Amino acid sequence: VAYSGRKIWPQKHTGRARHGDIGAPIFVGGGVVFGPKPRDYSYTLPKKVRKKGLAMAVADRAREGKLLLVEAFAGVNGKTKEFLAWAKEAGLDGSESVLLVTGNELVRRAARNLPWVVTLAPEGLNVYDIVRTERLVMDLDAWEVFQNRIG
Amino acid sequence: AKHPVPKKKTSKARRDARRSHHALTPPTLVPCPECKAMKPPHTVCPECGYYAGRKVLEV
Amino acid sequence: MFAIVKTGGKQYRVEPGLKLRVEKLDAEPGATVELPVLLLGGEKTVVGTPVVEGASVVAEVLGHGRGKKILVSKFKAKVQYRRKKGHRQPYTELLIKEIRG
Amino acid sequence: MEAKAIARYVRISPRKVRLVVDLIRGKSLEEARNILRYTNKRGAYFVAKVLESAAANAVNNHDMLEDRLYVKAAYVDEGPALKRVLPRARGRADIIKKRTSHITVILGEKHG
Amino acid sequence: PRAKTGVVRRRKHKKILKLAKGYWGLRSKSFRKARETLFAAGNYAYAHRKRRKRDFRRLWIVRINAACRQHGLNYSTFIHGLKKAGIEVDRKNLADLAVREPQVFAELVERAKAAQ
Amino acid sequence: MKTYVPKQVEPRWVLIDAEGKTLGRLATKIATLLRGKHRPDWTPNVAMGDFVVVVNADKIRVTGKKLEQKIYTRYSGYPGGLKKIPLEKMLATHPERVLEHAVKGMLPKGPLGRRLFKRLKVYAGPDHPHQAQRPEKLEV
RNA sequence: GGAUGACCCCAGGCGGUAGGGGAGCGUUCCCGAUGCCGAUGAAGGCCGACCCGCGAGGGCGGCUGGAGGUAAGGGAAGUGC
RNA sequence: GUGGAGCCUGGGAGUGAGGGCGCGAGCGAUAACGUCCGCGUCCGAGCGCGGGAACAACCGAGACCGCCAGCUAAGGCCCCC
RNA sequence: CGUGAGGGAAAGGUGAAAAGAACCCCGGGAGGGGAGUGAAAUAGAGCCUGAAACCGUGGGCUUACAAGCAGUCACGGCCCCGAGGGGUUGUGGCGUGCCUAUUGAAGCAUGAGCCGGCGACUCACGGUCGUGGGCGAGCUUAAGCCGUUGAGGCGGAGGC
Ligand SMILES: [Mg+2]
Ligand SMILES: [Mg+2]
Ligand SMILES: [Mg+2]
Ligand SMILES: [Mg+2]
Ligand SMILES: [Mg+2]
Ligand SMILES: [Mg+2]
Ligand SMILES: [Mg+2]
Ligand SMILES: [Mg+2]
Ligand SMILES: [Mg+2]
Ligand SMILES: [Mg+2]
Ligand SMILES: [Mg+2]
Ligand SMILES: [Mg+2]
Ligand SMILES: [Mg+2]
Ligand SMILES: [Mg+2]
Ligand SMILES: [Mg+2]
Ligand SMILES: [Mg+2]
Ligand SMILES: [Mg+2]
Ligand SMILES: [Mg+2]
Ligand SMILES: [Mg+2]
Ligand SMILES: [Mg+2]
Ligand SMILES: [Mg+2]
Ligand SMILES: [Mg+2]
Ligand SMILES: [Mg+2]
Ligand SMILES: [Mg+2]
Ligand SMILES: [Mg+2]
Ligand SMILES: [Mg+2]
Ligand SMILES: [Mg+2]
Ligand SMILES: [Mg+2]
Ligand SMILES: [Mg+2]
Ligand SMILES: [Mg+2]
Ligand SMILES: [Mg+2]
Ligand SMILES: [Mg+2]
Ligand SMILES: [Mg+2]
Ligand SMILES: [Mg+2]
Ligand SMILES: [Mg+2]
Ligand SMILES: [Mg+2]
Ligand SMILES: [Mg+2]
Ligand SMILES: [Mg+2]
Ligand SMILES: [Mg+2]
Ligand SMILES: [Mg+2]
Ligand SMILES: [Mg+2]
Ligand SMILES: [Mg+2]
Ligand SMILES: [Mg+2]
Ligand SMILES: [Mg+2]
Ligand SMILES: [Mg+2]
Ligand SMILES: [Mg+2]
Ligand SMILES: [Mg+2]
Ligand SMILES: [Mg+2]
Ligand SMILES: [Mg+2]
Ligand SMILES: [Mg+2]
Ligand SMILES: [Mg+2]
Ligand SMILES: [Mg+2]
Ligand SMILES: [Mg+2]
Ligand SMILES: [Mg+2]
Ligand SMILES: [Mg+2]
Ligand SMILES: [Mg+2]
Ligand SMILES: [Mg+2]
Ligand SMILES: [Mg+2]
Ligand SMILES: [Mg+2]
Ligand SMILES: [Mg+2]
Ligand SMILES: [Mg+2]
Ligand SMILES: [Mg+2]
Ligand SMILES: [Mg+2]
Ligand SMILES: [Mg+2]
Ligand SMILES: [Mg+2]
Ligand SMILES: [Mg+2]
Ligand SMILES: [Mg+2]
Ligand SMILES: [Mg+2]
Ligand SMILES: [Mg+2]
Ligand SMILES: [Mg+2]
Ligand SMILES: [Mg+2]
Ligand SMILES: [Mg+2]
Ligand SMILES: [Mg+2]
Ligand SMILES: [Mg+2]
Ligand SMILES: [Mg+2]
Ligand SMILES: [Mg+2]
Ligand SMILES: [Mg+2]
Ligand SMILES: [Mg+2]
Ligand SMILES: [Mg+2]
Ligand SMILES: [Mg+2]
Ligand SMILES: [Mg+2]
Ligand SMILES: [Mg+2]
Ligand SMILES: [Mg+2]
Ligand SMILES: [Mg+2]
Ligand SMILES: [Mg+2]
Ligand SMILES: [Mg+2]
Ligand SMILES: [Mg+2]
Ligand SMILES: [Mg+2]
Ligand SMILES: [Mg+2]
Ligand SMILES: [Mg+2]
Ligand SMILES: [Mg+2]
Ligand SMILES: [Mg+2]
Ligand SMILES: [Mg+2]
Ligand SMILES: [Mg+2]
Ligand SMILES: [Mg+2]
Ligand SMILES: [Mg+2]
Ligand SMILES: [Mg+2]
Ligand SMILES: [Mg+2]
Ligand SMILES: [Mg+2]
Ligand SMILES: [Mg+2]
Ligand SMILES: [Mg+2]
Ligand SMILES: [Mg+2]
Ligand SMILES: [Mg+2]
Ligand SMILES: [Mg+2]
Ligand SMILES: [Mg+2]
Ligand SMILES: [Mg+2]
Ligand SMILES: [Mg+2]
Ligand SMILES: [Mg+2]
Ligand SMILES: [Mg+2]
Ligand SMILES: [Mg+2]
Ligand SMILES: [Mg+2]
Ligand SMILES: [Mg+2]
Ligand SMILES: [Mg+2]
Ligand SMILES: [Mg+2]
Ligand SMILES: [Mg+2]
Ligand SMILES: [Mg+2]
Ligand SMILES: [Mg+2]
Ligand SMILES: [Mg+2]
Ligand SMILES: [Mg+2]
Ligand SMILES: [Mg+2]
Ligand SMILES: [Mg+2]
Ligand SMILES: [Mg+2]
Ligand SMILES: [Mg+2]
Ligand SMILES: [Mg+2]
Ligand SMILES: [Mg+2]
Ligand SMILES: [Mg+2]
Ligand SMILES: [Mg+2]
Ligand SMILES: [Mg+2]
Ligand SMILES: [Mg+2]
Ligand SMILES: [Mg+2]
Ligand SMILES: [Mg+2]
Ligand SMILES: [Mg+2]
Ligand SMILES: [Mg+2]
Ligand SMILES: [Mg+2]
Ligand SMILES: [Mg+2]
Ligand SMILES: [Mg+2]
Ligand SMILES: [Mg+2]
Ligand SMILES: [Mg+2]
Ligand SMILES: [Mg+2]
Ligand SMILES: [Mg+2]
Ligand SMILES: [Mg+2]
Ligand SMILES: [Mg+2]
Ligand SMILES: [Mg+2]
Ligand SMILES: [Mg+2]
Ligand SMILES: [Mg+2]
Ligand SMILES: [Mg+2]
Ligand SMILES: [Mg+2]
Ligand SMILES: [Mg+2]
Ligand SMILES: [Mg+2]
Ligand SMILES: [Mg+2]
Ligand SMILES: [Mg+2]
Ligand SMILES: [Mg+2]
Ligand SMILES: [Mg+2]
Ligand SMILES: [Mg+2]
Ligand SMILES: [Mg+2]
Ligand SMILES: [Mg+2]
Ligand SMILES: [Mg+2]
Ligand SMILES: [Mg+2]
Ligand SMILES: [Mg+2]
Ligand SMILES: [Mg+2]
Ligand SMILES: [Mg+2]
Ligand SMILES: [Mg+2]
Ligand SMILES: [Mg+2]
Ligand SMILES: [Mg+2]
Ligand SMILES: [Mg+2]
Ligand SMILES: [Mg+2]
Ligand SMILES: [Mg+2]
Ligand SMILES: [Mg+2]
Ligand SMILES: [Mg+2]
Ligand SMILES: [Mg+2]
Ligand SMILES: [Mg+2]
Ligand SMILES: [Mg+2]
Ligand SMILES: [Mg+2]
Ligand SMILES: [Mg+2]
Ligand SMILES: [Mg+2]
Ligand SMILES: [Mg+2]
Ligand SMILES: [Mg+2]
Ligand SMILES: [Zn+2]
Repeated sequence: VAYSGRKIWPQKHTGRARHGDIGAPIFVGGGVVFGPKPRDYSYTLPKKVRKKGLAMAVADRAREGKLLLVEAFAGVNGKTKEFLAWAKEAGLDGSESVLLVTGNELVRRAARNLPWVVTLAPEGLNVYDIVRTERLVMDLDAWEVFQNRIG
Repeated sequence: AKHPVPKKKTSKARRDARRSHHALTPPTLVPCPECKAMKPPHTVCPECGYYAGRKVLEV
Repeated sequence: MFAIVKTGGKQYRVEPGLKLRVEKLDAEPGATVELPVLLLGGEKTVVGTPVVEGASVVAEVLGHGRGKKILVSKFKAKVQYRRKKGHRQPYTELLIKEIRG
Repeated sequence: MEAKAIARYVRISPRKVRLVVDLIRGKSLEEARNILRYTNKRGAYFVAKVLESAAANAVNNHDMLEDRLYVKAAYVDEGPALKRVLPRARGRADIIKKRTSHITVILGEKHG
Repeated sequence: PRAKTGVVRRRKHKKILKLAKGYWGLRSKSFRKARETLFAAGNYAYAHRKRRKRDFRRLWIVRINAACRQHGLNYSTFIHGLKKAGIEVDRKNLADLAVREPQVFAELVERAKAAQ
Repeated sequence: MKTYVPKQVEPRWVLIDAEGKTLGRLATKIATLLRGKHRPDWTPNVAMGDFVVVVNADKIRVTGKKLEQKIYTRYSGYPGGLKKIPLEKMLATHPERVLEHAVKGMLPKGPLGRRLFKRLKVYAGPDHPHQAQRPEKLEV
């Protein structure tokens, strides 16, 4: 804190309480006791746990019928209306949130602005995103790497 | 002496009880028989300048 | 004609037409229950020894409820012992119907 | 119907003026005028101004009649105090509060 | 993140202050004196609801005694007679009879002399 | 059912001839009458006992050597201010005080007890002024 | 008892300082949230003799206020005088 | 003898100023509301309740909450009561 | 403030918009009362909200023979909202503040004028036990690298 270390008034005989300097946490203006300092919240969760987790999350959607694999994306060439068309045609009316996973940059841009769509490259697939969304949609090529990842 | 000092704060009831005698009494006034303006008895009237039937002073 | 009945470890003077809160009876609202009589007075006097063989007072249960909350608080000085409990005593409301003397 | 006047931030101490205000609560406007005139206190000058201002309001704004006016309510509330240093022996400085009043007078008409 | 007192403490103090409505000077006005006053009161209440049970019983007894002695006996004799008669009417009631139903109290007195 | 509370009652006046009765044991009975504890509707927080008139107080009796030895006592608040007056003398100068002082000590302290003592009317000599009240002669 | 902490029944324990343990309440902030409540009135304040809760509290109502608030379930602390 | 008994392993303590009383001693003066040990008790922590005029440790008795019901304990029953 | 080195404050908010109140009235003025503006003016510039201590006006109940840790229990009176409640308190019963420290405090032992706000068991890294999970003769990666731009992965050196 910014203040000086001078003892503000003598220890005895002033009729007041004893104090040291005015930086002490007992003074308004003073320092804070055990407040926050810069902190690293991270930790290394076991790799097998992440692996097992990745798998189980997909598994959970699979078990709900909410996982859909797709061969390729028709006419989607980077336009939201294009993805939107395709999406409708594939049973995604936007009434359910979708984690769209594909390595196709053109398909990701096209879908990324939709409020109900979260998009990812297959290397990015992770459990918070799967669990956050109601429906999982993958390229086969996406699905291939995920299989390779949970192996 | 050794600096006496109140031992307890005086309660509002006590303070106000002490002021039970603090009310002003309103001025005692009588009419001036020449101009009928109220004034203190035994004073030359400041309204008209009369006292004891006569004109005592310019007002 | 009045009766002294005993319900709930307590005794009450009851006359037909009286509403009375007593300790909670295990009996559905609208049921009618029979109270013991320790004494009958009014026109004739009969004195139980302790209860009178034939008498009963017939009461209809209007309902069961909970008393207005009492705060039961405990405090002991200089020991930081403090406890605060809310209490509502269950009761049953009865209407006294007849005195079957 | 009532007419009121408030003098706010009058530089005099509430306890002092109230003593004067108390002399006129409930009185006819006329009696109140006489009383203030011959009341020997600083506060009389201030109460007198609020009274007369309230009277004017009664007559000019609120369609009330001077001959019927009486002090219906009157009170002194305390305003923000002026804090001032009063130097004492041995280097101590005391703090004198020069206090402040908000004086309210409220007139009604005494009917028939 | 920081969690400043904010609203919470004002809210505890009012709770206490409201319970202290009615008390004298600072006791209804200052949270501290309120609370102090309140500890006392929780204990008295507790203690006094215990003792109300006594307060009333002593009263019933004084009454029963007065009524007995109109019939030429005392409370101790009357109670023993009832015990021996097997009459279990409690004092709350003996006392009500003594005032509201004197013919009934008399018969009880009778039963009591007889029972001995 | 709540315990009964009497509505205001008209108070009974009673007359007691003190002649030859023993001071202390007459006193307790007077006290009872004053509290109202002969009444089956006794209530501790109101004055509902009898007014008591006592005559021939000067002819009260006392066992042992008390006339000589019982000392009544008064403290004036001044230095040296303890007066000791013996029974004999008190009887000889203000006899009604002897009964009065005894009964007073057998009443409760407090506002009510003080009030009850006012309901006691004690006279030396056989007569009293309370005829207007037609006091009921009481043997105790 | 029924199967499992659903709740009923019987019995017993339940003063407490240092202190061990358990279960909760509330404050700031995060996910929930591109959501939901909100000018037909956010938070905050002032009332309440009403409802729920053993309690810490939580509701509901009236007045004030005038633009924010934020669930179920979890997470993290500058968390209660 | 099934008890908030016991034993074993481990986690967390606090305490390491005691005090009155009875009994057994020492010290002291067959003194102290003295001091120091032993056995026990209570207060400590039961300054909660009844009695003892009042009163931590004497007598009675171990307060989960409620009742305008009953029986008792020590102590009491002439009035205060 | 201090000769000086040096110490070192407090102090934010009208309203969407100034539309920031022309003009009249009382007043020396300040201030107010009308008029006007505004959705709102106890948003009027001493301006959002506007708590509490503290001061006042008005009302209800109460109080001048009374003995008090200020309450509590009971009853009765009066006042209020409408077999009930609420406010008030006459009488009667009972009743030794809070915290601290102590063998022991109402204690004539400490601390506190009252109120509001600030105000004290945390964090890193190691350890030890317990606990929820993952894998299990095995478990685990560090720095870094790649990727992301609130996406994760690779990395076996090393450790147990
Ligand atoms: Mg510094
Ligand atoms: Mg500096
Ligand atoms: Mg510095
Ligand atoms: Mg320094
Ligand atoms: Mg320095
Ligand atoms: Mg230094
Ligand atoms: Mg010192
Ligand atoms: Mg000092
Ligand atoms: Mg100081
Ligand atoms: Mg100081
Ligand atoms: Mg100092
Ligand atoms: Mg310091
Ligand atoms: Mg220093
Ligand atoms: Mg410093
Ligand atoms: Mg700071
Ligand atoms: Mg600062
Ligand atoms: Mg700072
Ligand atoms: Mg700090
Ligand atoms: Mg620190
Ligand atoms: Mg520090
Ligand atoms: Mg820290
Ligand atoms: Mg860092
Ligand atoms: Mg950590
Ligand atoms: Mg890390
Ligand atoms: Mg999107
Ligand atoms: Mg979403
Ligand atoms: Mg001197
Ligand atoms: Mg002097
Ligand atoms: Mg000198
Ligand atoms: Mg002198
Ligand atoms: Mg002096
Ligand atoms: Mg002093
Ligand atoms: Mg004051
Ligand atoms: Mg006052
Ligand atoms: Mg005084
Ligand atoms: Mg204390
Ligand atoms: Mg105490
Ligand atoms: Mg304490
Ligand atoms: Mg202690
Ligand atoms: Mg405590
Ligand atoms: Mg004068
Ligand atoms: Mg005029
Ligand atoms: Mg000088
Ligand atoms: Mg000052
Ligand atoms: Mg000053
Ligand atoms: Mg913040
Ligand atoms: Mg804080
Ligand atoms: Mg705060
Ligand atoms: Mg607060
Ligand atoms: Mg608090
Ligand atoms: Mg609040
Ligand atoms: Mg609170
Ligand atoms: Mg009161
Ligand atoms: Mg007060
Ligand atoms: Mg006060
Ligand atoms: Mg106040
Ligand atoms: Mg409390
Ligand atoms: Mg109790
Ligand atoms: Mg008790
Ligand atoms: Mg009992
Ligand atoms: Mg007899
Ligand atoms: Mg018996
Ligand atoms: Mg019996
Ligand atoms: Mg008799
Ligand atoms: Mg004489
Ligand atoms: Mg007494
Ligand atoms: Mg049980
Ligand atoms: Mg148990
Ligand atoms: Mg027990
Ligand atoms: Mg316990
Ligand atoms: Mg446990
Ligand atoms: Mg815990
Ligand atoms: Mg909750
Ligand atoms: Mg909180
Ligand atoms: Mg919490
Ligand atoms: Mg944040
Ligand atoms: Mg968001
Ligand atoms: Mg939002
Ligand atoms: Mg809406
Ligand atoms: Mg609107
Ligand atoms: Mg509204
Ligand atoms: Mg907030
Ligand atoms: Mg909030
Ligand atoms: Mg609330
Ligand atoms: Mg609100
Ligand atoms: Mg906004
Ligand atoms: Mg939230
Ligand atoms: Mg939440
Ligand atoms: Mg979560
Ligand atoms: Mg803190
Ligand atoms: Mg076992
Ligand atoms: Mg044990
Ligand atoms: Mg044990
Ligand atoms: Mg152990
Ligand atoms: Mg621990
Ligand atoms: Mg240790
Ligand atoms: Mg220790
Ligand atoms: Mg040691
Ligand atoms: Mg020691
Ligand atoms: Mg020892
Ligand atoms: Mg020991
Ligand atoms: Mg020792
Ligand atoms: Mg010993
Ligand atoms: Mg012996
Ligand atoms: Mg010995
Ligand atoms: Mg020895
Ligand atoms: Mg000797
Ligand atoms: Mg002793
Ligand atoms: Mg000793
Ligand atoms: Mg000894
Ligand atoms: Mg010895
Ligand atoms: Mg011992
Ligand atoms: Mg200790
Ligand atoms: Mg004991
Ligand atoms: Mg013990
Ligand atoms: Mg004891
Ligand atoms: Mg005691
Ligand atoms: Mg205790
Ligand atoms: Mg005792
Ligand atoms: Mg005792
Ligand atoms: Mg006693
Ligand atoms: Mg009941
Ligand atoms: Mg018995
Ligand atoms: Mg015995
Ligand atoms: Mg005795
Ligand atoms: Mg007496
Ligand atoms: Mg210098
Ligand atoms: Mg300079
Ligand atoms: Mg310096
Ligand atoms: Mg500063
Ligand atoms: Mg603005
Ligand atoms: Mg602006
Ligand atoms: Mg002008
Ligand atoms: Mg002018
Ligand atoms: Mg102007
Ligand atoms: Mg004006
Ligand atoms: Mg104007
Ligand atoms: Mg308009
Ligand atoms: Mg509007
Ligand atoms: Mg407003
Ligand atoms: Mg506003
Ligand atoms: Mg201001
Ligand atoms: Mg605003
Ligand atoms: Mg404001
Ligand atoms: Mg203001
Ligand atoms: Mg205010
Ligand atoms: Mg008043
Ligand atoms: Mg007198
Ligand atoms: Mg009087
Ligand atoms: Mg009382
Ligand atoms: Mg009573
Ligand atoms: Mg009422
Ligand atoms: Mg009452
Ligand atoms: Mg009351
Ligand atoms: Mg009594
Ligand atoms: Mg005391
Ligand atoms: Mg004591
Ligand atoms: Mg405390
Ligand atoms: Mg302290
Ligand atoms: Mg110390
Ligand atoms: Mg010491
Ligand atoms: Mg010591
Ligand atoms: Mg004291
Ligand atoms: Mg002393
Ligand atoms: Mg003292
Ligand atoms: Mg000292
Ligand atoms: Mg002290
Ligand atoms: Mg010390
Ligand atoms: Mg100071
Ligand atoms: Mg204060
Ligand atoms: Mg504070
Ligand atoms: Mg720690
Ligand atoms: Mg650890
Ligand atoms: Mg572990
Ligand atoms: Mg694993
Ligand atoms: Mg395994
Ligand atoms: Mg190692
Ligand atoms: Zn003249």
